[PDB]
Amino acid sequence: PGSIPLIGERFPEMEVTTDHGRIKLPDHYVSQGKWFVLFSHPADFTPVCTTEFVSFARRYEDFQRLGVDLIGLSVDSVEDHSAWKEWIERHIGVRIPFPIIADPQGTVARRLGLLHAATHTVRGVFIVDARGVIRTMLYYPMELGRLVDEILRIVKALKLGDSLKRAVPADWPNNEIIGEGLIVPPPTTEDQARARMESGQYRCLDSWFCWDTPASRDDVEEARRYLRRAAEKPAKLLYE
Amino acid sequence: PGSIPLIGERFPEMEVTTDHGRIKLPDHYVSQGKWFVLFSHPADFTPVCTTEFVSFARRYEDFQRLGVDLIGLSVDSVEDHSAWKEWIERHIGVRIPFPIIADPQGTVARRLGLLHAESATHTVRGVFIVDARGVIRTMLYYPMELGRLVDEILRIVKALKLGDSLKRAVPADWPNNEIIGEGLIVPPPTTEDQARARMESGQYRCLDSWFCWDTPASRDDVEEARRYLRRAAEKPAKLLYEEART
Repeated sequence: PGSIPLIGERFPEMEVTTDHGRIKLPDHYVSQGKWFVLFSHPADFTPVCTTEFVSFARRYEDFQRLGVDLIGLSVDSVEDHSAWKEWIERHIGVRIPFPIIADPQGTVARRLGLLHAATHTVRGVFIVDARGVIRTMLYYPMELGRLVDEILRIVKALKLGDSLKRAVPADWPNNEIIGEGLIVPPPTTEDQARARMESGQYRCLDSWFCWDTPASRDDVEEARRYLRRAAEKPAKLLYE
Repeated sequence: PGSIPLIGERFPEMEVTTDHGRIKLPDHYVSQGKWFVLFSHPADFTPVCTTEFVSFARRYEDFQRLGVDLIGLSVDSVEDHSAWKEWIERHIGVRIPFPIIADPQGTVARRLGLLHAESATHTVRGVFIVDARGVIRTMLYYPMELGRLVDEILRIVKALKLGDSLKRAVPADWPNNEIIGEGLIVPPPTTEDQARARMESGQYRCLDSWFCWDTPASRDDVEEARRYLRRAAEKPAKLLYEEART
């Protein structure tokens, strides 16, 4: 078994080497008011991780638009990183624009509790907000490439719940009960739950299930763009 | 921080009370050569969790077809569980077939490292994916306020099943990957002659010694996977809010 940071806790304060330079976390991003997704890997020159980088690369401006920086992590040198970035541009055509924390020894992997033993593990994703608090954590195994578009869905939807003070429901914007409807936090008191029904200002299925549709059309369609893209069988392969 | 199990550990041997009775973990599901997915929940009669149950239900056949059982967990009584299921049958119109582990106080949940509190049970939102040798293969910790994408869980188990069955790894976004589309990856070589021999066979399409692949997944396999994602993607025709004054 093993220890890790927890959702809702503030990202582990740390100073790190990336192949764009030394920076601090979560500070580098908090200062700028940007969110970041942090995503980890066992070693460079791994094919699954290669496809993941290429997939993150393609959706780079997508993340920028949201107010969301990317940062990878593997337990090799910065030199290993650079050579691998070169290999991908040269052999695949795609330039990787995001930084990559370099963590030989696995000190950062260990610090963050991706390492506990074998490196071997370590396909973790952290989504940190701009108060620098952890919001979501995915652990996909090494043998299973991530679905990068769902990552986009999760940040978009978190941002949107934060801004409007709404919870968000299974599969949103295509939820089968309420569609692109967001959910109103349940009422902690009984005089709140009561006056929430007789108000008639939300659409309720009971005191504790009320929702509206305050998300604009462009937040909704962006979110669906993300999924359709995931669903789409791709036009041209990049191998040929 | 908190302690949790690890990908590639055995699921903790334990016995849980559910609304379907006592069931034993992971043995019960290992006993039938069955994968299982376990998803946790802070309390009964909560909105997001309700929409995840419904979602999960509506996909039960997809799961049953894959060889994958479902089991939920929330910190409330078997009374509430069952009462919450009646509510969803009476108000949404959907019968939740699967069991829900009863765990008020929340010991079963602490035992899994799904809460690290205190009293405040806001945190209890994980999904374990456990295979048929009873071993954890994947774990997702969404937050309370953000419902999951169930078609993505379907994708994972599909991908994992195929990987093991074909001895392949699975690319980013599979079956709709940018570089290799539906292709699956050949486990990178360990030694020097392994790298040379493989190029001197052309049995795989290959960018460099450590990036070879083939397309071994049968159309069937690939089409159902794609169907998971389309379903995800499509704006729904009928909403169950409306098809429910009936």
